[PDB]
Amino acid sequence: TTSSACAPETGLQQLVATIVPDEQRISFWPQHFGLIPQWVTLEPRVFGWMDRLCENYCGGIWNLYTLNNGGAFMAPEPETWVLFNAMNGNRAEMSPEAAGIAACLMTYSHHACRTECYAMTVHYYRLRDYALQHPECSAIMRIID
Amino acid sequence: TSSACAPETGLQQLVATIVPDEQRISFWPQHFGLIPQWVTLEPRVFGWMDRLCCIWNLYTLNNGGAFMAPEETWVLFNAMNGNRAEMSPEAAGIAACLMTYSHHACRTECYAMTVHYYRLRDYALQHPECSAIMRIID
Ligand SMILES: [Cl-]
Repeated sequence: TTSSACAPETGLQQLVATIVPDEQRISFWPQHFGLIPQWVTLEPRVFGWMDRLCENYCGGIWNLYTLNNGGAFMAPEPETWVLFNAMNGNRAEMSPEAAGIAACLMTYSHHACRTECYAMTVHYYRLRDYALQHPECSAIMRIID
Repeated sequence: TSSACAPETGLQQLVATIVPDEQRISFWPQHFGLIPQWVTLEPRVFGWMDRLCCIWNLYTLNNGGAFMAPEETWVLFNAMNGNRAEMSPEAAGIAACLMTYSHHACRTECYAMTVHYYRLRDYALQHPECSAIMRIID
């Protein structure tokens, strides 16, 4: 509910993303990220990373999602996009959903290092685990490497 | 010494390094000192080993993690999930630390403790005894 520091489970766990209802959309960022400095800027920062990564036209309609390990992210719904990261020189082709996961990972890791806020670090580890279980894990890990 | 900055993306190769005798005394405050009730972590690890069971060595990890493990195969039992598993004293220590860290994160709502859980957990994932470790903490 609040992306608490307490783990729902330890050990091995099947991770699942669930769309945030339209009713609860507006409360998403403070509810899950409100302990982190500059949380109101995270959504703009994700779109910023997506613009850096996108080779030509990406676009889409973006939704908000929660994870059953306490994580949370934004992406288009689960057509392919080509991304390119200049920091590592890699190109990768992937679904709009996977691209969104990739943009959020980059956002969370960068912002954790800037703020030294462990709550941001935990969001990174939680989404990273979802990426590690994802059918397009190889492409996601390639682009963020 | 412990940073909220996590640079690893894919599955990085992790190494555990024993803490030199000289640096033993400063281990707990250096790695856990910004966490409420950090002085309780050592006795709580000893307690989880008592519960699960069997000198301790202190270790640091190259992802910023840290743990301790005692120095044969032991049989552990966790009443929380009803699982039993055979493993080395090192593996048992890793298991005891993972339970201590996860529980203290819930107790304190301190995210640095959650990060310690993840960092040690990733070492367990690449450990030869991953299956036994993950089973006992399921
Ligand atoms: Cl499996």
